[PDB]
Amino acid sequence: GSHMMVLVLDISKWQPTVNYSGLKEDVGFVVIRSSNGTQKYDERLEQHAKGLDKVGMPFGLYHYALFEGGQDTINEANMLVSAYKKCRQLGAEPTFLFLDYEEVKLKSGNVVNECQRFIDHVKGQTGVKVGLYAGDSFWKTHDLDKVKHDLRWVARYGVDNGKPSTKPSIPYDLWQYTSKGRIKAIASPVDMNTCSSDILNKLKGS
Repeated sequence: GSHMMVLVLDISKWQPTVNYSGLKEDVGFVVIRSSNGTQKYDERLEQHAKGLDKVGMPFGLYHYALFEGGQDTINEANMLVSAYKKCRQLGAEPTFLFLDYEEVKLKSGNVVNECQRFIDHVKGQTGVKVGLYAGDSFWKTHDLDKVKHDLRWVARYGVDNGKPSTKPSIPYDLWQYTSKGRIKAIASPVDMNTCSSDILNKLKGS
């Protein structure tokens, strides 16, 4: 344990410049955005993967879901798999993957079932653990407890002032506690997360 709270960041193209070495002191893990649906890979995916690999920061990937159901769900799962492969092509080694499911684009069907199809596909293709992210309220109102996956990543921001505020109303493994973090290494607001030491170990690949 520590007098300092465990700190995990998540970043995307919205953090176009990051002093990666400047994260090493306080940050235990970083999750980077892989892709938005089948529309695009995140524009900073490779930059961030290379930057984190450079300094030996353990990291993972999250996919922002936009799937329609059916084959599109699988095609989106393949975006995340492809992003994972792209990182490995650059020599980097992500240790955890995530489905970020916080809006619904399904033409028909059930959110739990389609999230499950996505997660099963990614796990089956890669052998890497795959967790699930959503805000507290969205998670409850879409029955996300019924999805089987490897890590509950739950957002609840409270006053959203860069420091921990209101906790999620449901159990969590990783808690995204603000979207307005301030750290010297990143000019832009950044999402900040915390978790137990056991969950940090899990993120890092056990």
